[PDB]
Amino acid sequence: PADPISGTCIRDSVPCRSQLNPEKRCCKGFCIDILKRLAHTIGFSYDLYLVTNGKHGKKIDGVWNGMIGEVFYQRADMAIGSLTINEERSEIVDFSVPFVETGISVMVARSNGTVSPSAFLEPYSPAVWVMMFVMCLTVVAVTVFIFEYLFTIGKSIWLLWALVFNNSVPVENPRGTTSKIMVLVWAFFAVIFLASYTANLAAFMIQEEYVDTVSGL
Amino acid sequence: LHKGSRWKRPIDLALLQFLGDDEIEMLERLWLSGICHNDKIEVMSSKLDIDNMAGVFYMLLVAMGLSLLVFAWEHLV
Amino acid sequence: TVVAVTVFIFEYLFTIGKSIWLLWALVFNNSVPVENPRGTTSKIMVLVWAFFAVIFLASYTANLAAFMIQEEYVDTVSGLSDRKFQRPQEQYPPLKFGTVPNGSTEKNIRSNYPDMHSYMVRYNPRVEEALTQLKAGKLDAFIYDAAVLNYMARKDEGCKLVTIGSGKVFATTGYGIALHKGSRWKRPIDLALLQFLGDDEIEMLERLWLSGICHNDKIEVMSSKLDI
Amino acid sequence: SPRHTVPQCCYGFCIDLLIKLARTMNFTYEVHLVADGKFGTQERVNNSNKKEWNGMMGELLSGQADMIVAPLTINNERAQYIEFSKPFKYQGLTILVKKEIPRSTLDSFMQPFQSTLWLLVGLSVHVVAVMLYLLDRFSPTLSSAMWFSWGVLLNSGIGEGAPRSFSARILGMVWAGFAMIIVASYTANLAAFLVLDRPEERITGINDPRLRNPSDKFIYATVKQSSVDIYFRRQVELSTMYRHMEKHNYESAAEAIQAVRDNKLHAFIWDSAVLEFEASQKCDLVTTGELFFRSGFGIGMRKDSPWKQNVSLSILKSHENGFMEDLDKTWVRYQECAPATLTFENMAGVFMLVAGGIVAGIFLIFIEIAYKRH
Amino acid sequence: VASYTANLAAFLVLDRPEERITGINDPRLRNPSDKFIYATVKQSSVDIY
Amino acid sequence: KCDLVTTGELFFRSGFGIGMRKDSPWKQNVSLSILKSHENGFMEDLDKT
Ligand SMILES: *[C@@H]1O[C@H](CO)[C@@H](O[C@@H]2O[C@H](CO)[C@@H](O)[C@H](O)[C@H]2NC(C)=O)[C@H](O)[C@H]1NC(C)=O
Ligand SMILES: *[C@@H]1O[C@H](CO)[C@@H](O[C@@H]2O[C@H](CO)[C@@H](O)[C@H](O)[C@H]2NC(C)=O)[C@H](O)[C@H]1NC(C)=O
Ligand SMILES: O=C(O)[C@H]1CN(CCCP(=O)(O)O)CCN1
Ligand SMILES: *[C@@H]1O[C@H](CO)[C@@H](O)[C@H](O)[C@H]1NC(C)=O
Repeated sequence: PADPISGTCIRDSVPCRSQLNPEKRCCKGFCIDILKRLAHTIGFSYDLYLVTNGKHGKKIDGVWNGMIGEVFYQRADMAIGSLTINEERSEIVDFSVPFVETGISVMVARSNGTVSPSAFLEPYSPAVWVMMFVMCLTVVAVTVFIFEYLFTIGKSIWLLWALVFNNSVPVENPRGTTSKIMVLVWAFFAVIFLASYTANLAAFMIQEEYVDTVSGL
Repeated sequence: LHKGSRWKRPIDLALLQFLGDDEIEMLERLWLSGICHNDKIEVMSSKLDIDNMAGVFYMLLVAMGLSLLVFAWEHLV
Repeated sequence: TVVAVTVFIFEYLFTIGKSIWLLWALVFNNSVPVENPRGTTSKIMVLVWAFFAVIFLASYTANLAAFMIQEEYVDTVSGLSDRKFQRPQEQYPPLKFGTVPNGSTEKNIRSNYPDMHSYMVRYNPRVEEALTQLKAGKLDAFIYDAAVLNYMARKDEGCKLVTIGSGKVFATTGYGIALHKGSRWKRPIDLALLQFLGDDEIEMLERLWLSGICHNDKIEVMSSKLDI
Repeated sequence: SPRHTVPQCCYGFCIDLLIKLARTMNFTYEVHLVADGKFGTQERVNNSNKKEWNGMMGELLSGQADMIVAPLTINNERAQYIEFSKPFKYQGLTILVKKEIPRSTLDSFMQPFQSTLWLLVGLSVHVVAVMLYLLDRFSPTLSSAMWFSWGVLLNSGIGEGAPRSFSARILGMVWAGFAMIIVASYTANLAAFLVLDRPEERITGINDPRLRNPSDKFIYATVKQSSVDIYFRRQVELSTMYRHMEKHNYESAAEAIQAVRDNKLHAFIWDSAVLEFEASQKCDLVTTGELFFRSGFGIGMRKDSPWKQNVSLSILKSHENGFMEDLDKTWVRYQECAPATLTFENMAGVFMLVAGGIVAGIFLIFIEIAYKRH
Repeated sequence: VASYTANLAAFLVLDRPEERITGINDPRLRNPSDKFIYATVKQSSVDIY
Repeated sequence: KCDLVTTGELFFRSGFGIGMRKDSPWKQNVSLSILKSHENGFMEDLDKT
């Protein structure tokens, strides 16, 4: 409704004239803005006739009630607003170019917090894991051979694997002159490997919001 | 419009010109826009991730079974 | 407190300073020799502290990952009136800042800041073909008209910031339409331009003709750990 | 309050500029503050828009004052009626918002792992340890096995009695490997949470979706009857904003800033030349966004005033060749005043754990001593 | 060691490929450059638009 | 083609059409046939195929 002292409708509005078989109202919105621009371009004078006999349109025992009813007959030659296009309405009336799209769409709540998959614990490529295993076996064989040159049989493999994981695992350390250097060099590789693995997971844990993608009804 | 109304052509071209420059772009943004129109948010994944937990435990169970199998093989002799 | 509790529990059922030594080792990397106090309940205390060490270390490493995410910082001069420019021979002088000589910017600075212009003339008769923008790797600051300096900054491959904004510009003036003295066109043009500023003008026109790839940006950079 | 011409004393940028102008052209000035605090706008009264010139603008136009030295913005409406000298300061509308303190999160240390995950690892340790004891006793103790499994997971050196059987050894190694995976996953998850846990982004200009879609939770306004009101009314794209600001439009440039500090407001849109000073002087507010109505100030004068030519020259010559820096750096620039750090959200959970263990340890020792008594 | 891992995590997290165009409002398109070659089909509705 | 990805948002939202000469008497029949058959039970059949 217009303000008691407003009188005429304020800017960005048009005089709504709700009519039936009196009060002044202001009608504004999307389609009204379209109507104003059409009048300015085409160059006619409009007169809103806000309907009250029904809804956007329906057929009752051969009678059209609503905006289509008014457009039908000769009561008002336009029905600007929210009017869908279908065969029945387009058969008795003459629509225009669709300025807004519509349809029977589906609304689905987005799945907040996508969870990392089961295989999210492997930032390393399959060749990355295989190469690490082969190097561990080669290093273990080198350590045992060096120790034999100057006991330990399976301890080297046990010790070699412990360093790559958390060091908190009991293990006998093979004493020697150069075998220790090999252990340290492997130990540095374990530290560098573990740091890289933990760093990657931090990048993998950063997920997004995933919404189920239906096929469209 | 009324069936056969002469206004069909002038209005048809007028609307088609609106789509060219503004129309939905300007008008729909004013009247049919919301706070998060596009929205793209990164979420710190909680480590519940029963798929993630299941995978780690699945390997653990397989290793546990392998240990049992090797123990039986050694105990065979 | 935990170390005192462990020693007291051990005394109830040797170790004097070993508990403090052992307690500190767990909080850091466990790869440190230490004698473990044998007991019935003291071990439970060690494990509970050990869990606190694991939780603490994980939190500490996690935070550094957040701290290492830095940004691009541009030196914020005071706008041609900073102590760096005037009387440069007070602290470590900035890399020689020059401009195109035999112009208008040089005349203004010489007439207003003779001391700065004395040192500012190290390398800058006429021209220099404004190549200092491409050679802004051996000299720090460049002084010249702001209208073009903004354009070259925006249009440049990559981009470099300009120590200027609403303020920080020495002799801020504008671009006009030089009409004849007393011409009647002054009023109609004056109002016409003032209306352009209201709706489009610079907004629409400057974006079309005076815009670059990185007009604005704030790029996060993975800080290299050189960081002396 | 007398409310009738109480003699005060003024000083500052504009007054300093006025004194310079008077000296260089022989004025004799008598300052006089506007009767009603208001910059000036065209109001409609009795179907006569031009009749109502509210604020200081009306005072100059009516005849009370022949010069309007003040931070008066230059726009079309005023330029049509009064004469504006060359700008003495270039500025533009900008948004001032309160600085958001970077608080932390993760009130508990166990947040990254769900309650089920903690239980799964808890029973996993027990089941693994018991099986190891059975394998060791098979010959192809419980206390030793429990100590070893617990120590490996917690990364403690209390481990003793390493498994001897090959089947036990392989199971133990896989158990240790699982321990590394769990701890590494926890740290990676925490790093992702901490990195992605930052306060809400600021407005960043008038193009922000928050402003373009006004909501009752956001209260941004301006000063009533100013150039900001005129700028928004003229534009048609900024239709939603004006209706929102018209509701909470304030009464002065000082009241609005106080509202922002008190949290009653959320975003103030005003001249950048003033907001940038308040942010610098007050260490609680930060101005965001980019200037979107770049204009200047001006010493407005009546259309027939003969001072226009020698005020405009005086501004260009004195103010903006050796003077602007002197004045601006003295009254505007001279006055001058990071990811969150875990403080007591992580420690509270961890510390409660340590204290909780200590009480349990005291109970365990009493139980242990009682058992040893018999 | 902790500093090294944190630095690596920051590098890995911030190390992602260049963002895609994401509409006609992207600065790359609004500021054409010789390094970007975007075109359409000759004599179509795109040319008229 | 699993090598290309479409980015951005539609910015010239329009439609296709079976254009005909201005005096063609098929316009009413064709327009009804599109609305009735194509876009009630047929569009999904054709589009999904
Ligand atoms: C300001 O305006 C006055 C006139 O209002 C100028 O006065 C003239 O000055 C010139 C040069 O000194 C004389 O030849 C004229 O005879 C003066 N006329 C009057 C009426 O006094 C004055 O020069 C101008 N000054 C500035 C700063 O522009
Ligand atoms: C296709 O067009 C034909 C004519 O061009 C339509 O035939 C008319 O149908 C109505 C109702 O069935 C009759 O009253 C007319 O006499 C028919 N015209 C002629 C010339 O016979 C037909 O209805 C149209 N069909 C569709 C689906 O649009
Ligand atoms: O085209 C116009 O007539 C109306 C038709 N409306 C149908 C609503 C069917 P429900 O109420 O949602 O079951 C949608 C809006 N436009
Ligand atoms: C300006 O010049 C006049 C004429 O000499 C002089 O009387 C006046 O004192 C000067 N300045 C002022 C207004 O003080």
